[PDB]
Amino acid sequence: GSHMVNFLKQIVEEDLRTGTVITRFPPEPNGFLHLGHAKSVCLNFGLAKAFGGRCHLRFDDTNPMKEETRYIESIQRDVRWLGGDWGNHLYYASDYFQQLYDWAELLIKKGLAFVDDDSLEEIRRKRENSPFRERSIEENLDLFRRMRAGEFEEGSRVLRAKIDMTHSNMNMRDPVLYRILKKEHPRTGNQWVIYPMYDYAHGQSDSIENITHSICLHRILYDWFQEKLEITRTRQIEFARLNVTYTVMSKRKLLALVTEKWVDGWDDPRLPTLSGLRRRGVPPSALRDFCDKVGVARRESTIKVEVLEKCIRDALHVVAHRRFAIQDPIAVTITNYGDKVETITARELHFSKKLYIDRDDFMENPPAGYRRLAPGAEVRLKHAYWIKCVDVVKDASGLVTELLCTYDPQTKNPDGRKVKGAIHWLSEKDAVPAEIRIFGRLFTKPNPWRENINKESLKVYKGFVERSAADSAAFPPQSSLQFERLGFFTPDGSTLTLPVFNLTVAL
Repeated sequence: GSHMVNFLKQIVEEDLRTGTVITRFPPEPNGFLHLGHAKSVCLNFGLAKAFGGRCHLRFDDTNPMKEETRYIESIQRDVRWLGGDWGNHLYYASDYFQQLYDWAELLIKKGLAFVDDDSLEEIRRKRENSPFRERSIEENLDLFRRMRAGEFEEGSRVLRAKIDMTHSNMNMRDPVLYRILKKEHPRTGNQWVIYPMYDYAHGQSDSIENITHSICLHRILYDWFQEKLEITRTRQIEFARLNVTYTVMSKRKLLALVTEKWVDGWDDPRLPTLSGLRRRGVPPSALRDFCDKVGVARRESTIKVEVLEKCIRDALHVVAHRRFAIQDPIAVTITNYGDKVETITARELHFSKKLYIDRDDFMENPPAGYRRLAPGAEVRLKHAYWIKCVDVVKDASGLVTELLCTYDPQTKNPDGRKVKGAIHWLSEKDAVPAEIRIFGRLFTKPNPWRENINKESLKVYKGFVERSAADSAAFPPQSSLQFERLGFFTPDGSTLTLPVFNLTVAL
């Protein structure tokens, strides 16, 4: 004793007294969200919900971003999909452009900011002092003012906080506050020609917004700005970026993967974007569950994809619908059945003279001790009878193209006895042409855009699907099918002709 249990309640009281809570999810509107953002989303929305508070949805559009509105839509989509609830209200860092500017003037007035004439080269080198650090307040302030006025040109001058070049912040060696960029803003138009850098704008945005718990790496700087400003303080909580084996999430590597056509679009199922995961057929709950099983941690680790796959598989398993599919068809004729077409309940499922099995389930010269079909051998057809293969017919190339099989009335079982293996199958009467896409891990090794990329990450088959599986009203573009003894599949869609299905996950 002297402790705990569902003393979630007590610590709820410590935070409650040590302060309603207000978090923010603040993506930049310059790119589709990925799995990492899911971790952030669960944390921020999660935390506000737990305390009956509010989580602001903020776009960090602190400089001109090309297709800002596209990303605003996409982000709202993905956050709703994940299950986050912001207000009815959208927040924008660009809304703070003036206040930010005013506060920057305050820094120069306190002798805590100066204008550096040295280049981006000279700066990324000398990080010792700028040659301009000891500029007077009057001169600094005037120079900044003219920077805003648009008198000097891109990169010629820059405004920097005046901290310690020595002190290993590490990013506390005179961080850049304002860069001069002569380009128009989606939202601010032509009103600004200098813009604030992420570090300068981030905590001040938090402050303006009365964010109580900011969840995001170093917060000496964040605290520094708030301290010296001296404005509403906001508690900065920092955790470790998400890392998953066989997976990359770097802006650069991802952009390469798309642009270089390694994958097909940002919503490709092999990609760890929320769009791609949604299209792969992963359900949002699997993701929420995954982000819970990853856990908080200040120290940087790496979760094995098997944890992800288990989350999505466990989720799919609860809500999938059993349906039959053949990816690499091979024909079976039942030699002792004749015509007539018997119904089976196991959804409409028939049994007839003409079936299909999957090629991987037959073998002409089987290893010793081999479940599954082979000449002379017998298998159980799931939800049906046992077939024995006697005779095979091959094409001109010697390729097996039809199996001749007797069956045996005595369905789900053994009358003898016997048994062995069971396989999936499809009656011709029930089959409809389909494109079955089998997706692998994007990469081949756990710790790689470093092209050690799975060249076999996508194999496409022209096969068959049980007719109700292509119902489209019954199974719309991200519903859950379990194609028996084949995997968890969703019908393909898009997250902005043959029926197409994606392998969402094995087993």
